[PDB]
Amino acid sequence: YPANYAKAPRFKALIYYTQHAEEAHVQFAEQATTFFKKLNYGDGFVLDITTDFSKYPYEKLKEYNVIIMLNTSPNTKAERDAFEQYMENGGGWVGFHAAAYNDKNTHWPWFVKFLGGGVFYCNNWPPQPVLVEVDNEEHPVTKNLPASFVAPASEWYQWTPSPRQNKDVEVLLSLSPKNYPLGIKDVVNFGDFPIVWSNKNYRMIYLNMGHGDEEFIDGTQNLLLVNAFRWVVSKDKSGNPFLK
Amino acid sequence: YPANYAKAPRFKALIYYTQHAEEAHVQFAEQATTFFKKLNYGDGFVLDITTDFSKYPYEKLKEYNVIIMLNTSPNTKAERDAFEQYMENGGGWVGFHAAAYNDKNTHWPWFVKFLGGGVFYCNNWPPQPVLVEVDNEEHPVTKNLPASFVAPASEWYQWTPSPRQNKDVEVLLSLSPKNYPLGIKDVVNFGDFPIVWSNKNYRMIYLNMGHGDEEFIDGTQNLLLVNAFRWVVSKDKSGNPFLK
Amino acid sequence: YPANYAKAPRFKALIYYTQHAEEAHVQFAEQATTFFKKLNYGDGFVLDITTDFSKYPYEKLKEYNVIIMLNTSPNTKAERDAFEQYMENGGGWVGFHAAAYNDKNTHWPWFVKFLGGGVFYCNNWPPQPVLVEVDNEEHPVTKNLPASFVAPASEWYQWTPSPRQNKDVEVLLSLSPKNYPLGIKDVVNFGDFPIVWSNKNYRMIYLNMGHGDEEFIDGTQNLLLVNAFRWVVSKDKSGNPFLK
Ligand SMILES: [Cl-]
Ligand SMILES: [Cl-]
Ligand SMILES: [Cl-]
Ligand SMILES: [Cl-]
Ligand SMILES: [Cl-]
Ligand SMILES: [Cl-]
Ligand SMILES: [Cl-]
Ligand SMILES: [Cl-]
Ligand SMILES: [Cl-]
Ligand SMILES: [Zn+2]
Ligand SMILES: [Zn+2]
Ligand SMILES: [Zn+2]
Ligand SMILES: [Zn+2]
Ligand SMILES: [Zn+2]
Ligand SMILES: [Zn+2]
Ligand SMILES: [Zn+2]
Ligand SMILES: [Zn+2]
Ligand SMILES: [Zn+2]
Ligand SMILES: [Zn+2]
Ligand SMILES: [Zn+2]
Ligand SMILES: [Zn+2]
Ligand SMILES: [Zn+2]
Ligand SMILES: [Zn+2]
Ligand SMILES: [Zn+2]
Ligand SMILES: [Zn+2]
Ligand SMILES: [Zn+2]
Ligand SMILES: [Zn+2]
Ligand SMILES: [Zn+2]
Ligand SMILES: [Zn+2]
Ligand SMILES: [Zn+2]
Ligand SMILES: [Zn+2]
Repeated sequence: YPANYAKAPRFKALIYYTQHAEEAHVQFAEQATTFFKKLNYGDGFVLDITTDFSKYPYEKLKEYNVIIMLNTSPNTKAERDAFEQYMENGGGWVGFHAAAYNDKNTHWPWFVKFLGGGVFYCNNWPPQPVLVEVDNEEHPVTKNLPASFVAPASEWYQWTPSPRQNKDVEVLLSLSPKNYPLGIKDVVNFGDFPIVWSNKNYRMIYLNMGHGDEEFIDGTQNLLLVNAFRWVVSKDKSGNPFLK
Repeated sequence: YPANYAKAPRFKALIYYTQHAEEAHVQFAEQATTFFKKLNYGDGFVLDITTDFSKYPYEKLKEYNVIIMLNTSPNTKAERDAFEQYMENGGGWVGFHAAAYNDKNTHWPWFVKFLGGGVFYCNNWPPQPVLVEVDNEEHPVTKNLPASFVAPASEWYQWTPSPRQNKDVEVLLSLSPKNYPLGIKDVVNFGDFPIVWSNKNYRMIYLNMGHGDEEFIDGTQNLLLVNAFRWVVSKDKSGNPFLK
Repeated sequence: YPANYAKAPRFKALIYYTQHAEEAHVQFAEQATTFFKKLNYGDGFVLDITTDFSKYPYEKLKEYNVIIMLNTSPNTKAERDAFEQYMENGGGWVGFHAAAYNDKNTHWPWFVKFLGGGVFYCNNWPPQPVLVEVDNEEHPVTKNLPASFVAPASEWYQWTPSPRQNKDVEVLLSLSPKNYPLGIKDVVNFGDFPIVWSNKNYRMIYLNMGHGDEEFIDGTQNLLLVNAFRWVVSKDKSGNPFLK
C-alpha cells in the first residue's frame, strides 16, 4: 500500500512573528500563518502560534520539532539564549526574510554564525519578482521544482560574506545574475545572490523572501515553502515523523 | 481572414455541482462557475447552472454539448441512468476532483467503467502544489502547456487499477514521482499518479484537481481548464461548434 | 560596493487612463496603477496620475521621463498633438492593450506609424491565458524571463500589417502558434501574433495584455511589466536615471 495515513498528530511546530515591524512584514507573517494553518487542516501536526517569544525558555521549546520565524529573530538576551540552546540540542528552524537580518548593532555572534556568517550587505528596492535558479536539483527542498522560475515580488538581500563562502552551508536557491541590474530605487549591479540555504551544522533552512500581501500568488514558490518546512521536520534526529 | 467570429451562441453547456459537500469542494465549484461564466461573457455559448440534477432526465440533457461536474456525481438511480444514457448517446463530460470519487459503497459499475476502471485508492494530505508532467505534448488539451509545471494546491488521488492500465484511456497529465514522498499528514510514497485523462470510448475528460478557494491563482493550470473544456466541446459528433 | 541607493527620486512618470471604457479595461488600469504605486514606495521616482490628458500640453509633458497609458490613447487633436511632440522630442511611452487600438475611424496616421504600422485586425474571445514565447532572449525586457511561459488571461489582438513586418520594430514577445485554434466565441486560426514590441525609432514599448481584474496573478508576467517600464526609463537620452 503506497500511503501512510496519520493516526495522530505527527510532530509539534511553533510559529513566532511580531506585529512590531513594517507593515509588509506583518502582512507576510499573517498570510504565511494562514498557509501553515491550512497545512494543518485535519491535525497532521500540532501548531502553536505566538507573538511573544519571552514565554518560551529552552525547557518549553524542546518539545517542538521546528520553530518557524516569519519576520523577526529574538531580541532579548533571555530569548536569544533559549533559541541558541534549542538549536544546539537538535531543534529545527525555518526562517524568512528579516528573521535573518543582522547588522553591526545586532550584537549576537552566535546567530551570525548559525546563519552561516553573513551580515546584511545590501538590497534592491522596490520589491519585484525575479528569476531564481535551483543550485542542487536533487535536494529534498528542490527536487520537484523547475530548475529556474520567476518568484513573486520581494525585496532581496545580499550578505557579506556570502553564505556560499562557508563550506558548511549548502545554497539551495539563488537569484540569477540575469536579473542585473536589479532595482528601480536602490539598484544592485553584481555579486553572489543566494536566497535559500542551510547551514548543515544545524537542522535549519533560511528563505530570503517574505514581504507584503501577495507572496502566495504562485504554485511554484508555494511548493518551495512546503518543501522547506517538510525537509526540516523530516530530519529530526529523534526520528522522521513522516515514518510514524 | 484568420478569425471566425460567432454570430450566435455556438453550443450549450450545463454545470452541475452540489452545496452538500465539504466546504473546500463547494468553494472550488463556486469559483469554477465564475471561471466558466467569464468564458461566456458575450454569449459565446449557452451556459445553464444547476445544483439539482433530478430535473434533468435524458430528454432534457441531450440538447447539451457538455455537462461540467465540478464536485460530485449523480447519486440516485434516476439521475445516474439519465447521465449514462446521455454519455452513451454522444454526450460530453468535464469532471473534476470528487466528481470521480467512487468506492466499495458507490454501487455504480457503469460509472467505474466510464472513468476507465479506477476505484479510489489513496490520497495525500494536506492539499499542496505539486510538479506535474504532460504525458502527450501534442494533444489538443496540452499542446500549448509547458511540458512540466507546478500546479496549485489540491489533494491528489490515486486509483486502483490506475486508469493508465486501461488501453482505452489516454493519460494526459500525471503527478511527477519527483514529488515523492508526498504529504505531511497522509503520505504517498510510490505508484503511478495520473491526474488528467480521457476514456477514449466517451467524449469526456477528468481532471483530479478542484479543492478550495485558490485553484485559479496560476495561468498555466487555468489554461489546462480552458483547453479541457474546449477539447471536449470540439469533438461533438454532430459537428465541431467552433467551425460554425 | 554593488548597490546604488537613490538619494532622491530618480525620474518622473505620468500614468494616464480613462474611466470611460469597458469595465475590464478600467479594472486593469486601476490594478496596474496600484502596481506602479507599489513600485514607488519610498519615492524612487515621482509618479503623477491623471484621467484627463487635456491638462498636459507638450510644455507640461516634457518633464516626464515616461508616460504610461494603461487603457486608451489621446482622442482630441490637441491631446494627440501634445503626445506627438513629446514622443518626437525624446519622450518615453509604455502602452497597454487598447491604448494601441486603432481602426479606419481613428484618423491619426502619426500614431499608426508610431506603433509600427499595425491597424487592428482581429482578436480572440473570451479572454484566456496563452502560451507566449520570447523572441529575443538577450534583450533587457526579457533576459530574466523564461523563454516560454503561460501569460494570464487577456483577449489578444492581431494587426495588419503585423508590427513584425516593419524592420524598425523589434518584436519581444509573441503568442505561440501552438495556441491555435485560439478562442471559444471568436476563434483565431492562424497568423503572426506579436504581443510585445518596440518601434526602435522611439523610446517606447507596447504590451498587448491588460484586461480585467486578474492580470497580476503571476510573477512571470509581473516581471515582464517591471522590465518593460525599467527599460524605457533607462533609455532616456538625457541620461539613464538608474546611474544617478
Ligand atoms: Cl532558556
Ligand atoms: Cl509578483
Ligand atoms: Cl521532505
Ligand atoms: Cl432519463
Ligand atoms: Cl498553491
Ligand atoms: Cl480544442
Ligand atoms: Cl501641446
Ligand atoms: Cl488566467
Ligand atoms: Cl533595464
Ligand atoms: Zn509596536
Ligand atoms: Zn555596538
Ligand atoms: Zn556587541
Ligand atoms: Zn535530476
Ligand atoms: Zn537540470
Ligand atoms: Zn564543517
Ligand atoms: Zn521586506
Ligand atoms: Zn447539506
Ligand atoms: Zn455494498
Ligand atoms: Zn452494488
Ligand atoms: Zn511537439
Ligand atoms: Zn518535450
Ligand atoms: Zn478499446
Ligand atoms: Zn478535495
Ligand atoms: Zn500565480
Ligand atoms: Zn463615461
Ligand atoms: Zn473616416
Ligand atoms: Zn482621416
Ligand atoms: Zn542567453
Ligand atoms: Zn533559449
Ligand atoms: Zn529604419
Ligand atoms: Zn480587453
